Amino acid sequence: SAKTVQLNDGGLVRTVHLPAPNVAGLLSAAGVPLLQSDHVVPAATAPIVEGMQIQVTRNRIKKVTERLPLPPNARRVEDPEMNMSREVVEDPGVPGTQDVTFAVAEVNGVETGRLPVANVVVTPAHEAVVRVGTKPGTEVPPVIDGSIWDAIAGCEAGGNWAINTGNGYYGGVQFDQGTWEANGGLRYAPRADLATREEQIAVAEVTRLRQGWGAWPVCAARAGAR
Repeated sequence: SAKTVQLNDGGLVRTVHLPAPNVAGLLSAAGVPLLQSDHVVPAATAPIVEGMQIQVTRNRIKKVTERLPLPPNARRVEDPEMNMSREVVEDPGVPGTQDVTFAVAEVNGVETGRLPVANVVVTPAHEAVVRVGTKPGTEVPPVIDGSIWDAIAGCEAGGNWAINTGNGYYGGVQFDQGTWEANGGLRYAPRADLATREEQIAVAEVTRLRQGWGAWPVCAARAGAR
């Protein structure tokens, strides 16, 4: 029957008159029982003695629900008039609205971390239309090396793959027109510089495989390239 008990609960001091066999019991009776990762000093099974301090930390996870935007699903449509390296958002759709449940981590009633864990759609989004390039012959293989390709760019064009300074050479790896053409560039763009970095590297790797890195004499050196 120990009516002098002071309970620092997650910061909030409070005085308590309830009877119980141990501290957990005491917190149960004040209807603030120890849950989840809650801890306390003295121990949870400790006897109640008079004028006693009881310090509890609340460490919990909590379901919270929020009404957020629901992004539209992308419907793809083919455009064989445009390169496969290009994708365009032709109709962006209409965002809908969802109920996102987050697991929220809280200590002493203050949030410390969250993660989204589920979603029910309330108002459905209307589709978006994404128009993708399908021009035959415009496949682009994956870039292999790169820090090297980017260094020869770094070296030869200051990094600007769309470079048309005015001289004789074009693009990031400084193609001439003859060699850009001989080795297949024209499927991608009339000039090295009107094509994307990845398109350029594809057409360059054809030179590189014939001669190796030595078609960029200064710049394959400055890069550190065999």
